[PDB]
Amino acid sequence: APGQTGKIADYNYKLPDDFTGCVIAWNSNNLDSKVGGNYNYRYRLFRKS
Amino acid sequence: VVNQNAQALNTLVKQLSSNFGAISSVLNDILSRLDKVEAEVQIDRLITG
Repeated sequence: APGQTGKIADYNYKLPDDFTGCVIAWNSNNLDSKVGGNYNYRYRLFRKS
Repeated sequence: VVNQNAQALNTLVKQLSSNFGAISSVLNDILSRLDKVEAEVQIDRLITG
């Protein structure tokens, strides 16, 4: 969401403070959860800024 | 005339220490304590006043 912060907003994907658009999401547990953990998906944990 | 000119400028300077409903009259107190989305609400109060 525009103006938000946290390790996704800060280091992975930032919406501009006056975003025009729509955000759409759905639980994908059947497609994307795997029995031992799905390591195909990762996120940036650290940045310089 | 001299006294009216001086009082009008003294009043104009002393309005800089008014909040007009912002959290502070000082822009650094806003910009150092609120995020880029929330600071603008308090800056817009100071601008308007």
